[PDB]
Amino acid sequence: STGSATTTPIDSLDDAYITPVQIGTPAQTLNLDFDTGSSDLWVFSSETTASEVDGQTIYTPSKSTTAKLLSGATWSISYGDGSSSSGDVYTDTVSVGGLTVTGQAVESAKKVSSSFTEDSTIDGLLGLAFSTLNTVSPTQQKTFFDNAKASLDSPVFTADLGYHAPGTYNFGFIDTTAYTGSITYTAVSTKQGFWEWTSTGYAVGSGTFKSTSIDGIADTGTTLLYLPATVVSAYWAQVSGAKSSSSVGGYVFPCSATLPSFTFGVGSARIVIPGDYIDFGPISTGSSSCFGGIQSSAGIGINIFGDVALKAAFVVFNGATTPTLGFASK
Ligand SMILES: NNC(=O)Cc1ccc(F)cc1
Repeated sequence: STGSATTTPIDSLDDAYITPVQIGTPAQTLNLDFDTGSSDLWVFSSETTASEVDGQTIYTPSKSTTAKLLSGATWSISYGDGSSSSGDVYTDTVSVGGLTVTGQAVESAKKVSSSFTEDSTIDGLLGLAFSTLNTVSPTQQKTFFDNAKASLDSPVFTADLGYHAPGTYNFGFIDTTAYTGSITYTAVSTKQGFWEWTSTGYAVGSGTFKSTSIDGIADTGTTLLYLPATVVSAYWAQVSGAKSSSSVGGYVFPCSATLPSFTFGVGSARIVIPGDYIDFGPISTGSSSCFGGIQSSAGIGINIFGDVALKAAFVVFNGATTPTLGFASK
């Protein structure tokens, strides 16, 4: 089997991407944030504290003939940005782009933090990291990909995110028309539960590539590219007027600037992030200072290849017995 679904930016900055997901019988379609940096599929629901729902589409398990309460099970998660949610657990039929999993754990939110309430476009998350990070207690549950894997034509999914445009998540096959050149594959460590890999270095603009190992995670659920302070300082030093602002919370630059590209290494291959991808617009409405899309990972504890990096590539998440990541230009 295979599946293919379009993913769509939630706003004009590509802050996140939403993908329609069918849950239950008859189908209830919710728009979920596919997150390769977590492993819970959770949704706004009929059980979510009413005051914490503001415009989201909710899952109503009592209207699904295939919903089943997982007795006594609970879940609770917090994310890198400090947001969080928690609740109880159902299993139900879940389809993504024509690909169906029966008995998928669908984690129903009782509580969500303010950032989720305030984002009316995101109805939940669908985690695609390794199932070892799943937060269901007392018994951890499998991700949609893990459940689907044995049925897939190939044990893979791909992320093809757009720049200010829709893109695609495919399950079970690699669309050889969706990228240019070849896909370069690179080793993955699953020891921390993430799609963790080592980039072979970077370049700023037209500068010479610096060979240096950069461990990080491929994370579709993170907006920006977070890299060591050394790397990030070298990038912004090439932008006139750029500076790190503690009050804003990162590097800012004059909105009138022409940003250089940023290249990261995948083995002997190179992915070039155009300068425009690194502009995240005015720091506040009407400001002539703009927020940068490459920021320091110092304090996070890990480097994160978020959407700014991933949208420059066609990315293969290979869930074979020994997982790997593939990157191609497009
Ligand atoms: N969905 N991604 C996140 O919540 C960001 C993140 C991941 C791992 C980590 F160790 C720190 C932050």
